[PDB]
Amino acid sequence: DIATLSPNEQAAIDAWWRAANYLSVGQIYLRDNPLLQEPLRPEHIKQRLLGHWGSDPGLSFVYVHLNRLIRRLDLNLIYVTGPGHGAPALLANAWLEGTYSEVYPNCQQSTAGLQQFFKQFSFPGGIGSHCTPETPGSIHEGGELGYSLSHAFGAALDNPDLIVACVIGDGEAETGPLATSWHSNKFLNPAQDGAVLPILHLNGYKIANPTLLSRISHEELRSLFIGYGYEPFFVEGNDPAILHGVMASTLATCVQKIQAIQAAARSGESSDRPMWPMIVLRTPKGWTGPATIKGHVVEGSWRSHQVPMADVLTNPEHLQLLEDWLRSYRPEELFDASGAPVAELQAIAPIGDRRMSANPVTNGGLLRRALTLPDFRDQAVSVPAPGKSRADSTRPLGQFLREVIRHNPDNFRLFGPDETASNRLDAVYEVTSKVWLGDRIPEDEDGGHLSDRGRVMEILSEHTLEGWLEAYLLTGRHGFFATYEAFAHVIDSMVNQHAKWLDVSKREVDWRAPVSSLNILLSSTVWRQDHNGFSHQDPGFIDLVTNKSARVTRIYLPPDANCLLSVADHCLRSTDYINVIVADKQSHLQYLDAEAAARHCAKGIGIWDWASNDQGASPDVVIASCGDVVTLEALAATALLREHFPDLKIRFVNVVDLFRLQPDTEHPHGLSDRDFDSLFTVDKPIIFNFHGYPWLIHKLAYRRHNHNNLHVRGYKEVGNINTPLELAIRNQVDRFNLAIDVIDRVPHLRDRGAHVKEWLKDQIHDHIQYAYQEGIDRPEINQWQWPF
Amino acid sequence: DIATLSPNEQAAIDAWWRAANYLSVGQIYLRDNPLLQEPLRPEHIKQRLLGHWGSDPGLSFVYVHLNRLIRRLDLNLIYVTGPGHGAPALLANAWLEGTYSEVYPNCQQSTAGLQQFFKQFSFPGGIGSHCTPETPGSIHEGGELGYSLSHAFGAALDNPDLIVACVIGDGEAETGPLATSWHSNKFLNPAQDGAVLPILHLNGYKIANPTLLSRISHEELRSLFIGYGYEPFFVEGNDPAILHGVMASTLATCVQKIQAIQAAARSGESSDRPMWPMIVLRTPKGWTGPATIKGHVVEGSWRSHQVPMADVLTNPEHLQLLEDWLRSYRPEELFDASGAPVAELQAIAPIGDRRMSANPVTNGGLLRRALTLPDFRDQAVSVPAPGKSRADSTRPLGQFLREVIRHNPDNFRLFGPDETASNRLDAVYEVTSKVWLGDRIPEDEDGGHLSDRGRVMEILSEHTLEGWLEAYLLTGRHGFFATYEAFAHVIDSMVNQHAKWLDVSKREVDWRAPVSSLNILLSSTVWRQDHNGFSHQDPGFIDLVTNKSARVTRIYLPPDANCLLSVADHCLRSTDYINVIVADKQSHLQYLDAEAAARHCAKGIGIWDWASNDQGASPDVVIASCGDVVTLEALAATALLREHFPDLKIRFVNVVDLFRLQPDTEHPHGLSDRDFDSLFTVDKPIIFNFHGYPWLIHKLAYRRHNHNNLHVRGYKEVGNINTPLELAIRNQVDRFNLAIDVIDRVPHLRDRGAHVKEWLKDQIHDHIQYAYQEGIDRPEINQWQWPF
Ligand SMILES: Nc1ncnc2c1ncn2[C@@H]1O[C@H](COP(=O)(O)OP(=O)(O)NP(=O)(O)O)[C@@H](O)[C@H]1O
Ligand SMILES: Nc1ncnc2c1ncn2[C@@H]1O[C@H](COP(=O)(O)OP(=O)(O)NP(=O)(O)O)[C@@H](O)[C@H]1O
Ligand SMILES: Cc1ncc(C[n+]2csc(CCOP(=O)(O)OP(=O)(O)O)c2C)c(N)n1
Ligand SMILES: Cc1ncc(C[n+]2csc(CCOP(=O)(O)OP(=O)(O)O)c2C)c(N)n1
Ligand SMILES: [Mg+2]
Ligand SMILES: [Mg+2]
Repeated sequence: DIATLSPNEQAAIDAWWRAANYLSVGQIYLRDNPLLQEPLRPEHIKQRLLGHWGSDPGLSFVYVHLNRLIRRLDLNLIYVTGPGHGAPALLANAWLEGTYSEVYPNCQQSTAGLQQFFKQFSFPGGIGSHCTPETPGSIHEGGELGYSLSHAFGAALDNPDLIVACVIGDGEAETGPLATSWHSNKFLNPAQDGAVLPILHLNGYKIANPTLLSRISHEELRSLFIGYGYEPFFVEGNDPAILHGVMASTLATCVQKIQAIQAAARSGESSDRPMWPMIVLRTPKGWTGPATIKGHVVEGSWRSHQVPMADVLTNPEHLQLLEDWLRSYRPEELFDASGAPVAELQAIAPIGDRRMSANPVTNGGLLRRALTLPDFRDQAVSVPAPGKSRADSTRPLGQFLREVIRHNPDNFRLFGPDETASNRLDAVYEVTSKVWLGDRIPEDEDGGHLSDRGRVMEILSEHTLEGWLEAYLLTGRHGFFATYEAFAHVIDSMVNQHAKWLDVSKREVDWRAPVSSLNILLSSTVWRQDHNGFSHQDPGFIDLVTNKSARVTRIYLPPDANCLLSVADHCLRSTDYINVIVADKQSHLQYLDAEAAARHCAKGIGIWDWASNDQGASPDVVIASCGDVVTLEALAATALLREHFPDLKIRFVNVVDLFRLQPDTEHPHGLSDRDFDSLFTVDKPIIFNFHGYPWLIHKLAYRRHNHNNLHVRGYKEVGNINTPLELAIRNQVDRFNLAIDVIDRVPHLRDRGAHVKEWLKDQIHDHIQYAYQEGIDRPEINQWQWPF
Repeated sequence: DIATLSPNEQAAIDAWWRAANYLSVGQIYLRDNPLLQEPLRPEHIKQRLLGHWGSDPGLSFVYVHLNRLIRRLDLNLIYVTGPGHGAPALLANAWLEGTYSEVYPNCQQSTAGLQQFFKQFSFPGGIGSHCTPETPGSIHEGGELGYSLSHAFGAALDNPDLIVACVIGDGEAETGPLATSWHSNKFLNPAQDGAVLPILHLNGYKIANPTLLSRISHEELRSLFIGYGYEPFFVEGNDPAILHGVMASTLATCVQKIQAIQAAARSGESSDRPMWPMIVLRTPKGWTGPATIKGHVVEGSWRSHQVPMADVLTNPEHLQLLEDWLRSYRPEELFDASGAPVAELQAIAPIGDRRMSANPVTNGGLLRRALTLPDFRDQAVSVPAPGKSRADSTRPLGQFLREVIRHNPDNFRLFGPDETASNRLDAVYEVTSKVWLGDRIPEDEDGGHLSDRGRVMEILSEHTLEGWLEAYLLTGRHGFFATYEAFAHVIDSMVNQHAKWLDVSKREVDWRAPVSSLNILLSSTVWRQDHNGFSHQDPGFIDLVTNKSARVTRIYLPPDANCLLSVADHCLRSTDYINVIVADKQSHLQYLDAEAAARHCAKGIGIWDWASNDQGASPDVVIASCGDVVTLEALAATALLREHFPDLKIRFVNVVDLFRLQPDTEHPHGLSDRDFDSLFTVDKPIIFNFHGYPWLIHKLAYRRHNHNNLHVRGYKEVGNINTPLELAIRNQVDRFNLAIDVIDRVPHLRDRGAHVKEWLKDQIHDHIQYAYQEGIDRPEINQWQWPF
């Protein structure tokens, strides 16, 4: 009798829904007099209304019916809200369950608690209008639309007993990222992962337009979700007396199908991909709000999206409508004299960690277990002599990540947009494979690396991969994201959203435990351009990330393979950060052995003694590099200057942790003035070679005592199909251009360096001509090794 | 008999396809000996192979069959290529048609022309590996995937006789932007617009993984495209002798259905949304290439994506396979002794502007007609006294765009993500409406503003709107894009792609005519936060645009409504630029009348005489602003300083064209040192108030003679739910913080300004406290007017 809804049971469910709707309206409008004991006066009304109403009745309607199944079936549910502007609905249900009073004791169940609960919403010094980290039971705010469903599937990974109910706005379903994320059911393994129950809140409008999903035919809407791989169930209507029974029947059927799917998969019976149930809920927008305002239809219209009436403070006619709207929920029957919800409502609230707002999954940092990291020195390459041996930079990292996967079989995942093979991380395929629940063919057995239980997620949507990983981290797990630097601008908005979530959680919300870091590896750079990737690719993603402070993000540019291992090992232990690691995958010179790499990465920035020439003396010039390809040209420029100017003293500095250039006043992570002046002197020229836009170095280190001697050479522009040396010449980061820059900058080389400067320009001409004749660089350039 | 393919006609079509495939392989591999007259030696082979092979046979297969219908039905087709890495297929077919020889006379039809044609591809000093602007008949490079389909619909707008054939790679179909762009058929009016014939190139793989669209069941794939609103036709096979007739039949059926749809709609017989035909083409990847390499399957596998053999240069065995691969196309039967294609191939080539590569639509700048712009002074607000009257800033712009739409009924469109009403541009609804082909209800007659022939495009996907507009401009039309600044990070990648296209077209490609500018209006700013928009919204899009230099991008921050009209009028006449206009929509003070606004916008930056105090004297301080909200605080700070320091002389400077801060050496648009020193003195402090990150002003004007006196205040962090004055206080751009900044910077106020500085701090405390207890600012702040 789980499907059938008792008339006695329906009354309590309906009463809860009215109470949830009443509190939603109170949060938007009222700042005083929560229960209308006295007549509603304009001094009780908020000024500058900012909350949204249209989506709230639908969100609360789903919430109360999900609570019914939790009590009856002991389900482990969480609630992911697509329309984040419907935050007051989520807070209202959290308050009714008692979760909000536990987390925030100032908002008690009493009347005085309701004064604070209403006053705080969308108010200065209170809380926001979206599902911010302050919201209990929230892993995602719907401020930026299109990422809700990918977050739902990210939370369901490796959570076999968890069912994630994702409510999706119909306008949000028009966005790019959301349309693709429907296909995430081809990467969800029913045997080992949880289930996502997507609910399409098809209220027909978004802000001022009808939504295209609502205005297509019912047959097209059904065919669309069959094509996405779902089994759609439609709950449509406008009468709550009818929709309560329909919604209860539909949700019960969906949960039974979900549990039947998981039971079949976990017995080794139906290992093929199933058709997951989904619900299309078609209800009026502003369902229980005012019917008409100023003669225009408001309920079931786009006019109820923000507020049915925004001028209640000015004219008494709309103030009376607001009071009539509030009294239509009959609050006298819902709250007792003390202000607490009546015992009828208390009986149907779930208990403990079953409440969808006290669920520990939504505060995943509490469930987080540190990774069992193997010693990365086992994968370290052998560097007997710095700058003389060649090795693939990312191949040791793949072997290291292979051992992380082996030792963390359910805690760690690797995310990549069909570039794991391209990024030369194939070593992870020796222990695991790529998850694939779609159809398989015998041709995939050769080198496909596909299985239903792979630890590597592979889909071409950068939005979907980022959504999966962000929710995977926020639910207490660990991950690693590997992609090309060219396609990093695609996830600019998603990274900004996650950076805001981490920053608010760490500073403003005390009860949210720290989660694992978002580790992004940009495995192919803009200097060693390969077959894939557009021509004018730029390192603009580094600049965008740096806009956020060192408080929440870090940039690492390891110069070789052993430094990449140390950086990856350190970042797999950090918690509240967005770690961006830039490392090219081409065969490169190796500089530091395992022990030197660990020391160098711990310092973030240091002097390379083997490449330096100024031991026990003041250097004539400081040559600094940041980036593997950039570092090679700086070293080659150093070797050229040592051969032609034997008396020239050069100090070589390598920067790995880019944010250490900022002064320690701006952030504790940065170098102090004494430390900065010890590395880069107080008066000598600094020739800084940078992998990225040169202006960024200036932005970070303008408050230094020697900023007037900081010369930065970096990315400017990319012409089509430059050879690696030709591209460096165009941007003037080449060995020859750097040597020319040193000759210009060093005061005592401005006359004696003229003949060398002319010879360097001849070399630039010769190599450019050879690149046009052959399409490749000379063997001497490709096989260059550090002399001395 | 158009559907049936003659055996004689099939032979020529097959011969053309082999010739196209032969030239694709030659472009990837050969740099000499185009027709194998002598044995293939390793010196004929390119070094650093960069072209892609897997997608080429499918692209050429579609191309030759489209040419058949052009010759038979006289269709006006263009070819939009999703897999841009399959560029050598497009160039090969352009060469066979003779288009490439006309555009590039160095690559003639002869054997000598083939030496240059093969040598240039993916070569330094040649052409790129994607469909760059150098490619004839290309409006879109498939470097960044996901935008091909939205570009196809943008080209079809207002082009009733045009059919756009868009080939979509199955890997590309997994991306976010492409998944939602299928719904563009709900905005494409059959009576007035063209038709898009999407062809899904379902070769089963993308780079190293099977595509999810290929591995779902046929019933799911069919249901997916029915749900998208299409009528899918499946062309599946691997034998070309059989697939040639199937493809010819399917394309003929699709075109007849398209013309039947347009004929029914243009007679007023049925104005309902039709089911547009689409084609699913399932062919092996690397279709005619080597079957197996090193014992692994290559044809019909992901291993053929880049190159079946990447080692032909080293070992002779692979070199022999390459020659056997080339001879499998039988080039002795396809090219004449002189190297021209045989007369059999010449017969089936289209003639003139029907060739899909000589189609003038793809070089839309040739078809561009300048807009009939009305005089914007008719919409100008009345400003009898600067800084005293108030008006909505964007409403005059809406009335101006209303008249632009009226005078350009088929040449101009407005694009917005359901924010036209929010951005207060409702005036455009007085002449036109929003295009909507979905189901309509009588409730839409009140304020829906929906019709099948609206000039305003309204979908919630920012990716789709940007794709529509970019192709609309590249085909020679005009448009205006209005959105929120908060959601501008969504289109970062798309704007980067369009910036590359404009920059290469203007500089490197001589035959491409200039197209209209991409005019982006960010109608809601981060300083006036409203109901919509997430908590932590930042002006980072301005920074990303400025990475592209002044050659291709311009940033305008008009201070009031009349300046917005002048900026919008000027930008509707510019051609090869990305114009970003930042203008808040809230009710603001008005400063310049119609004539003064036109003069100020022409200069880009100037001294406001009415707000200045230093006439005939050296100013003590220069107060500069850039942005409407920022300008208000700068003026209020100026008024405060005038009241408390009657002897203080203040020069007020307003910046509208942001790039004029750059020196004229960097770009001719920038101010010279003489002009910059006349506005901002050579030795006085400059208090610069900026709408955006302060570091950007430093980046633009670091090399100025008075940069040591430039003190910039801008956006730092928006926090959550701050009142407008409170948000300015947090970022220290408020009137009180600016006045404090002036007191510190001016040398003779450092002692006499101490008591005023304490009073200013007391005001900051008072307004913050009032904002916490009321949620709104004081009426004195809200109703502030310029005194004097
Ligand atoms: N003080 C500064 N503030 C902001 N950006 C700067 C500054 N100095 C240089 N830049 C930017 O960084 C790049 C390189 O400048 P810089 O690091 O000074 O090298 P440089 O060789 O000294 N060139 P210049 O300073 O013009 O003689 C340029 O493209 C500038 O846009
Ligand atoms: N070369 C530069 N000089 C000054 N500021 C810079 C430079 N490059 C970037 N900036 C940025 O500009 C912002 C604004 O600083 P600024 O305009 O100098 O104001 P200010 O009052 O002078 N503060 P300060 O310069 O540190 O004493 C800083 O926070 C930096 O992030
Ligand atoms: C990409 C994007 N564009 C625009 C917005 C602005 N916005 C916020 S809420 C909203 C309405 C869409 O709501 P819908 O998904 O229809 O939800 P419902 O009202 O049915 O809950 C819009 C356009 C946004 N958040 N994200
Ligand atoms: C968003 C994005 N991610 C990654 C890439 C890298 N890339 C370039 S070509 C390509 C293959 C796409 O496969 P598909 O569209 O099926 O092409 P086809 O099989 O026809 O070659 C990929 C992933 C890209 N261009 N865009
Ligand atoms: Mg909606
Ligand atoms: Mg493919």
